[PDB]
Amino acid sequence: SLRRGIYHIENAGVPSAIDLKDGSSSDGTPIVGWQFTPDTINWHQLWLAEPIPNVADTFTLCNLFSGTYMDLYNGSSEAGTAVNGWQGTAFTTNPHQLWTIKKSSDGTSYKIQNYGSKTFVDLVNGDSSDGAKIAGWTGTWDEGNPHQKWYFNRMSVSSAEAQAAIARNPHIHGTYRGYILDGEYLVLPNATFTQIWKDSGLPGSKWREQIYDCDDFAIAMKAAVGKWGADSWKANGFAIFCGVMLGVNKAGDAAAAYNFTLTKDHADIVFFEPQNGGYLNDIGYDSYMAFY
Amino acid sequence: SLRRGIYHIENAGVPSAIDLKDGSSSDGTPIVGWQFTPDTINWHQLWLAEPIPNVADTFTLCNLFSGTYMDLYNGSSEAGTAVNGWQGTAFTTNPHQLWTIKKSSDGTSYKIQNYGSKTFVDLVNGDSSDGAKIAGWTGTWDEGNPHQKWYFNRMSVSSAEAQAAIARNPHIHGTYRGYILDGEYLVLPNATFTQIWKDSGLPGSKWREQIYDCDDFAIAMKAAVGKWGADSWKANGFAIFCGVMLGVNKAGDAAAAYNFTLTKDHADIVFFEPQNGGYLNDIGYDSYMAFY
Amino acid sequence: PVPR
Amino acid sequence: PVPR
Ligand SMILES: C[C@@H]1O[C@@H](O[C@@H]2[C@@H](O[C@H]3O[C@H](CO)[C@H](O)[C@H](O)[C@H]3O)[C@@H](O)[C@@H](CO)O[C@@H]2O)[C@@H](O)[C@H](O)[C@@H]1O
Ligand SMILES: C[C@@H]1O[C@@H](O[C@@H]2[C@@H](O[C@H]3O[C@H](CO)[C@H](O)[C@H](O)[C@H]3O)[C@@H](O)[C@@H](CO)O[C@@H]2O)[C@@H](O)[C@H](O)[C@@H]1O
Ligand SMILES: C[C@@H]1O[C@@H](O[C@@H]2[C@@H](O[C@H]3O[C@H](CO)[C@H](O)[C@H](O)[C@H]3O)[C@@H](O)[C@@H](CO)O[C@H]2O)[C@@H](O)[C@H](O)[C@@H]1O
Ligand SMILES: C[C@@H]1O[C@@H](O[C@@H]2[C@@H](O[C@H]3O[C@H](CO)[C@H](O)[C@H](O)[C@H]3O)[C@@H](O)[C@@H](CO)O[C@H]2O)[C@@H](O)[C@H](O)[C@@H]1O
Ligand SMILES: OC[C@H]1O[C@H](O[C@@H]2[C@@H](O)[C@@H](O)O[C@H](CO)[C@@H]2O)[C@H](O)[C@@H](O)[C@H]1O
Ligand SMILES: OC[C@H]1O[C@H](O[C@@H]2[C@@H](O)[C@@H](O)O[C@H](CO)[C@@H]2O)[C@H](O)[C@@H](O)[C@H]1O
Ligand SMILES: [Ca+2]
Ligand SMILES: [Ca+2]
Ligand SMILES: [Ca+2]
Ligand SMILES: [Ca+2]
Ligand SMILES: [Cl-]
Ligand SMILES: [Cl-]
Ligand code: NA
Ligand code: NA
Ligand code: NA
Ligand code: NA
Repeated sequence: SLRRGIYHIENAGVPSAIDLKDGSSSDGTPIVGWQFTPDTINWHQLWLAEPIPNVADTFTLCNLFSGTYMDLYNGSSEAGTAVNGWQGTAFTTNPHQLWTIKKSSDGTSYKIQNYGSKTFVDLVNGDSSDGAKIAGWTGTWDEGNPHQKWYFNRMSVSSAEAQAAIARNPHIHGTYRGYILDGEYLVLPNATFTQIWKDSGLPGSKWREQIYDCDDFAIAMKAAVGKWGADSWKANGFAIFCGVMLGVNKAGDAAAAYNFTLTKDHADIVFFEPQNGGYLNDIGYDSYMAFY
Repeated sequence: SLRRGIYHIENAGVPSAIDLKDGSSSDGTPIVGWQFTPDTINWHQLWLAEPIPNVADTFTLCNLFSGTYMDLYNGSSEAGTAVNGWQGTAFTTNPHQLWTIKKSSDGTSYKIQNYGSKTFVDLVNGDSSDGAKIAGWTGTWDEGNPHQKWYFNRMSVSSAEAQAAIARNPHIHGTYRGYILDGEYLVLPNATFTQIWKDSGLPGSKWREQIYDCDDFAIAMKAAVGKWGADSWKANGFAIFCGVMLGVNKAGDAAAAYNFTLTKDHADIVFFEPQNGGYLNDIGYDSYMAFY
Repeated sequence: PVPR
Repeated sequence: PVPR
């Protein structure tokens, strides 16, 4: 089954992602195919998939930027029916906004069926153009037609996935304790993490004994990413991935605070030194505490 | 012995505190007697006492606001010698900036002797006027003269004192773990804590599931107090007291994040709800984790 | 639980 | 120790 999470949804036939045109929150804003840049935040192209309780493999798809939902215009089963952003809620019973998402015959891509109409999300004519129509179209679950096949590129981790990434790290102290704060996290490219740091004012902060030392830099970076999350996205039900760790050196006679993020593959953590903005696989400390 | 810490130093004879005039960092800025408001931050009247290793009961006194040190002008033993703020360092060997501080004959107030001159800090003529001269003056350790007697009103806690205040609280979960980040903390009046909250932008922040929920408010309040500390004070070697706690309700089925501060007497904690700015003796959660 |  |  598709898991709850944030997805970048990429056509199987051509390199176009499902894009809410101009990120607009207006009802009836067209959802279109659009090119994308890997290892960036594709601002109009991220979708929060919320499973519907007691409806198998069925989800709402909320655009992270607009907070509006993928909507099949008037629930029509006609081929060519507009797919648009529309106001809604994460657990609506409105079938226009409910989507059954299951693996295609290829077994890696998915098809996206409207729960009401039983028609499929279709990049019309397989057009790779920026702004190409996406429509509800006649189809079947088993056919090869790449107009209706979609790679769900997972951009979020669950708290359980973050927990696993930390646990396989070789710089974790024996006494380590982790404190989880949220459920589902958008993983930032290091380019975006770095931009939040650059914009935070930390690069221009002086290290000062106790009054503005490593713990202040690390907590300030975590607050800066929290603020960025709320300010950047209108959807609810997810957090931005940014951890704080406390660590102790090998000699057990010095401690430090720092941040951490996750690799592109979501399998490992990477340490972030918030005084200088460096990324490190080894920061010179074993983590005894983390909150994220 | 006087312990390392931040003090408000109040004359025993008249309600004048030791004040660095206008908070000025200029060398030779006069230190004067000045009236004060209890349960406020008295901005020019806070002194960081740093013990000198291997010199008994001897300290530098750094003004928290200016970062400059109490200095006996040219180390003169003449009665009437100016006491001024002067550039220095926490562990100087300059005797002009070294002060032996021991209990007076009354046993609650202290006298302040210059280590070089062996003369005493003296509110000249016991004058209660705002801007009254403070001078080095002839004296003895045992005499009653209130011109030379000073109450050291302790405005900071050690991490060990904070740890004790948390431990005597009745809302601590059995699984509680605390993570200490600094050594010595300025305790804020609730009026100042509240002002930092009002100025943080949190009062005008909306609660949003995961993306800006209780953990975001609590970490944002802690960052706001950290920033305020560094921006407000030029001295180093202390932190501002502002904790974050995670707690679980009695039923064990809901958790929350919040802040905490300390009572005026430094003996107990008080919970701070960063969404609404309320102070509470019972926030409805037992703390399982704290960092401060 | 997880702080909400 | 204490994070410095
Ligand atoms: C190239 C083309 O691919 C297929 O046609 C698609 C359409 O396929 C879908 O709709 C048709 C009816 O119009 C039929 O129901 C098919 O099972 C279904 O997948 C559709 O994707 C549109 C819009 O993008 O484009 C093409 O017309 C295939 O059926 C055709 O024979 C032809 O090979
Ligand atoms: C009221 C007054 O109090 C005392 O005199 C103080 C001064 O006391 C200090 O200096 C004198 C010498 O001038 C002497 O060494 C004394 O032991 C010492 O405490 C001093 O505090 C000044 C400046 O504020 O004010 C008064 O002159 C006492 O000796 C006097 O007899 C008289 O009672
Ligand atoms: C917010 C905005 O994002 C970018 O423009 C979006 C655009 O972004 C996609 O397409 C561009 C090329 O047009 C790149 O491939 C990006 O990597 C994609 O993410 C689309 O989403 C369209 C239609 O919705 O809206 C534009 O605003 C970027 O080019 C802008 O500078 C700006 O950062
Ligand atoms: C920063 C400044 O603080 C206050 O003025 C200080 C003054 O503060 C003391 O005296 C005033 C009365 O003059 C009150 O009793 C305060 O409670 C004291 O803290 C002195 O420190 C003088 C001389 O150094 O400097 C003034 O700036 C306040 O009155 C100002 O509004 C302002 O907040
Ligand atoms: O128009 C406001 C509503 O938007 C969504 O429902 C509508 C639906 O009632 C119908 O008009 O068709 C449109 C276009 O397909 C939408 O799906 C919300 O689900 C409603 O609660 C309401 O806000
Ligand atoms: O003047 C700069 C210096 O300030 C302090 O020492 C002086 C001392 O050398 C003498 O000039 O007397 C004055 C007034 O009493 C000061 O105590 C610092 O301790 C020096 O390191 C230097 O910065
Ligand atoms: Ca949370
Ligand atoms: Ca600190
Ligand atoms: Ca520290
Ligand atoms: Ca959160
Ligand atoms: Cl087929
Ligand atoms: Cl006497
Ligand atoms: Na439209
Ligand atoms: Na379901
Ligand atoms: Na002077
Ligand atoms: Na000493």
